[PDB]
Amino acid sequence: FPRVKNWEVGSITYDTLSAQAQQDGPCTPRRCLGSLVFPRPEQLLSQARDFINQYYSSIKRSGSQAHEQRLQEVEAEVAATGTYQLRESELVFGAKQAWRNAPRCVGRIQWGKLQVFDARDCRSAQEMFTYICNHIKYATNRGNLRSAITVFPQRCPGRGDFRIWNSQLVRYAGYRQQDGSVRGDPANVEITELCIQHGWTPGNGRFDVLPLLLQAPDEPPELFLLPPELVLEVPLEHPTLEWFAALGLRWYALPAVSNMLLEIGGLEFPAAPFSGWYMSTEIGTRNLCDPHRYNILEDVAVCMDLDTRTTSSLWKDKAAVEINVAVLHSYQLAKVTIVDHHAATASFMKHLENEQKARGGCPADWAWIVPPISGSLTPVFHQEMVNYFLSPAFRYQPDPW
Amino acid sequence: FPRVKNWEVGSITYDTLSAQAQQDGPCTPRRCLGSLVFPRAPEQLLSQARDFINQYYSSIKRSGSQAHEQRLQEVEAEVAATGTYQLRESELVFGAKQAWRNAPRCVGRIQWGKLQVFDARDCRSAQEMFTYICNHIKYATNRGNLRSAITVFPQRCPGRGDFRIWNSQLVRYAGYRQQDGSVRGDPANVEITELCIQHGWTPGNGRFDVLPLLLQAPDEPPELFLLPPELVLEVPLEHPTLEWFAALGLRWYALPAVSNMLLEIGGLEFPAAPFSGWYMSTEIGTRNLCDPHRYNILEDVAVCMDLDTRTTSSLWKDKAAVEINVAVLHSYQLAKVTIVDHHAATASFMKHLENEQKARGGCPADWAWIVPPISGSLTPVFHQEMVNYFLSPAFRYQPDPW
Ligand code: HEM
Ligand code: HEM
Ligand SMILES: CN(C)CCc1cc(F)c(F)c(CCc2cc(C(F)F)cc(N)n2)c1
Ligand SMILES: CN(C)CCc1cc(F)c(F)c(CCc2cc(C(F)F)cc(N)n2)c1
Ligand SMILES: C[C@H](O)[C@H](O)[C@H]1CNc2nc(N)[nH]c(=O)c2N1
Ligand SMILES: C[C@H](O)[C@H](O)[C@H]1CNc2nc(N)[nH]c(=O)c2N1
Ligand SMILES: [Cl-]
Ligand SMILES: [Cl-]
Ligand SMILES: [Gd]
Ligand SMILES: [Gd]
Ligand SMILES: [Zn+2]
Repeated sequence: FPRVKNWEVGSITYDTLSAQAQQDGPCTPRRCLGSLVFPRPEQLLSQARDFINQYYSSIKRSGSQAHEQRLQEVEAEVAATGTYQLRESELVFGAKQAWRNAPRCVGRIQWGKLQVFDARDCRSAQEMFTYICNHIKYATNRGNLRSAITVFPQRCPGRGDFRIWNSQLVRYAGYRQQDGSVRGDPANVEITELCIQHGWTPGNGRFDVLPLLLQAPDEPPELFLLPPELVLEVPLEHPTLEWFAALGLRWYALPAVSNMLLEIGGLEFPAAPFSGWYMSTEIGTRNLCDPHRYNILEDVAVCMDLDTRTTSSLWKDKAAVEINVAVLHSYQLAKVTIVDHHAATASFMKHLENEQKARGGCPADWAWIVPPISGSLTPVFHQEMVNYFLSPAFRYQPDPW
Repeated sequence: FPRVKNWEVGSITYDTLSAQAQQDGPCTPRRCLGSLVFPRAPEQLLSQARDFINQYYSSIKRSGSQAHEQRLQEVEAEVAATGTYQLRESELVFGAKQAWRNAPRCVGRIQWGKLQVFDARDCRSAQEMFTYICNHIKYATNRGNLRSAITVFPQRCPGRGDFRIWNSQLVRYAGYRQQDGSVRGDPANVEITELCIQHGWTPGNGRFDVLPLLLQAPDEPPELFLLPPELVLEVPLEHPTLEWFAALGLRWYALPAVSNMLLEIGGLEFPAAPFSGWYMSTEIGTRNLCDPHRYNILEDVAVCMDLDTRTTSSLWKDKAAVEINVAVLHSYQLAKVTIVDHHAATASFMKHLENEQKARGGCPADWAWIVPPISGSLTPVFHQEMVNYFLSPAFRYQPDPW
């Protein structure tokens, strides 16, 4: 069992949970591939059986009547239909465990509080749209954000897939110009061109909220314009730098991942959007300052009158900290839930300790738990971590085109 | 072959060199252990040696030649006769450079070919060892214009114990367990400090007392040697616009000189081969001064800066850390001691990656050690996927000799 050391304190633990690793990952004794983002018939019963045993142990009901019982109906359901339906409580328990198991999520101290909307009787793109709209309004909650997930019908053979084509529920547009370069978000250029292709009237701005492309099975996608009063956004200002507001920067309140695939007990939900609240460095450091994203770092440094002529003035570092300061200040002033990377990582250290006593370990992806600014200033930096795959899980999935 | 993306540009390469990785690391398809700091007969000596000679003869564009097969047969005959073999001098220079080139956690490897190799394989005693080390320090420091170098002491061999430098670096500050429970000085060096005192060193009581050297000749107890103060170049730390910073009394030393790692060349082992370069400012500014278990100055700096330390969301920690790094850079530049910042360092490592892809079809890199400890995604290496694996020649960790 792997020895895991914390270098700030000197404490040691052993990850015994690592034994249960289902889907083998990308690494071999010959080379480590841990830094790679994407690492390149009736077996349905194996995963269903084990998931059901998970559920009943977690309610202290292993080896007792209702557990014995439930094992048989899944047997008979697959015997008859080739698949099975999840009990409500199980679907809820499975959604929370997928989150709990996500190795790259630093927010997992919250995994126990998740609102699960059952949209398994969904039947059309227009139905999806109102399901998604209930979620958003519920999650957003006038800025007192509440974690939530909506689970659309599980995939079945011979029939089309429910899919959301946008990577998130809120995405800004990305437009090319008379010179190739991009106005707006360069991460969403591809999806912006799909939305225009399917009938959307493109705006002229740098923060145009894209419309949703929702895919009912075996039909094409359909464009859905989001109600603007339902997309809560935060104009960005700085507490002491009065010109920052004039830069016109904005970001949205609800981070809502709408392209990942929920797998519970061998069942696959290709449309299962989940949402929580942002950590400030996601917006301030990655979204606004990545060179391939909004790339605002030099513009803010000019306004701060910084010496951009030498890298050793650390002008980049100074401008980045102030951009994060403005994000936190803005979200707080607008009363929108947000968490800074110091509070977030301290909470994750507490999650690690809980998980050690509860399950004997915790799958964690060091490169993604450590924040993208001030890494060694947070406690997770000095914490050794073990990465592996447990089920149920959120999985990446191909684009439906 | 593993495919490797640069997420900032869209670049894609394939690490074909990883397939030749001989020795194994800690990961499996079950679980990744990349974040662990310490992830760890004549026939097998023969095959390592054979592979190294092949490497050397490739480098001098003489692969397969007369001299190449001569040297292969020579080494096997010497392994048969003596159980070991001896490197020629040029083979030792080439192997020391490759060992730096192959070090996956080193961001300064653009410089790998510019390495001064001192051959001390004739060294006889701890006293001679000390003389060689002082000459190494003098040459590398070079009055603040630092030069990369390595001194190679005699190889491990059966029948005799190893040369060992007990100190983890040639320049270290003492750490004295205090009155209450605190450490005065560098807490990372409590153990080695205690070892020096128990070997007859008279301690000081400052925060920046330079430690003596404990030097081990074969089958000898370690022997204490003091470094002449004028050999150890140091830099008082000041801040360009925070004049109270000078009153903190902080200093750091010019020469980073790792002295406790094992150099492996073609199966041969050099347990004592100290090497030195120059610092990147975040090792001093972020790790050495701001780590909670090191000098831990962050809160004191932020309080002096009049930051609000009662709430995390004011980003006082980030603000104070940026200014500590400014101070380190400004102080080394003022003092005319070589130093590189994490933006320039990570950008020349990107060129290294590119040179290495052309030269060898990839480059072993340990992402979590390459990405700087502050302002990570502001540097280009953050957005570069990397493949970590073990190539030989190599610097390896080894157990402490006590
Ligand atoms: C409640 C507060 C939450 C915070 C502060 C938070 C924060 C983060 C951050 C910073 C990442 C880094 C991934 C990246 O940069 O791409 C991440 C990943 C992830 N989170 Fe959370 N998250 C929260 C809630 C949730 C919820 C409710 C779920 C699911 C029910 C979830 C599931 C995931 C998954 C699957 C990933 C990996 C996705 C990827 O890396 O592409 N998180 N989270
Ligand atoms: C010339 C300037 C150099 C710079 C700027 C530099 C930079 C760095 C940095 C920042 C690290 C990681 C530090 C840490 O442990 O936190 C590192 C590690 C390392 N460097 Fe370099 N280095 C330089 C020269 C050299 C030389 C000359 C050698 C050997 C010939 C070398 C071999 C290594 C090795 C083996 C490691 C890994 C040690 C470990 O595991 O911590 N470096 N370097
Ligand atoms: C890596 N970044 C820079 C690119 C954009 C990006 C790519 C992803 F794959 C991705 F999942 C995300 C959101 C992660 C996330 C998810 C959640 C949850 F509640 F929904 C909350 C939160 N705070 N963050 C963002
Ligand atoms: C948390 N850190 C401090 C770990 C301690 C530590 C362990 C090591 F093995 C190690 F080599 C170092 C220095 C790396 C280094 C080496 C060199 C070279 F010229 F010698 C130059 C440079 N700039 N840096 C530090
Ligand atoms: C636990 C974690 O892997 C450990 O603290 C590592 C992370 N990355 C690092 N990177 C460098 N350059 N030096 C270090 O000491 C570390 N420490
Ligand atoms: C190459 C590297 O692994 C990759 O760019 C990762 C590193 N860690 C990350 N961590 C988060 N949270 N988001 C990211 O996009 C990345 N990028
Ligand atoms: Cl985002
Ligand atoms: Cl150091
Ligand atoms: Gd001005
Ligand atoms: Gd001043
Ligand atoms: Zn790995």
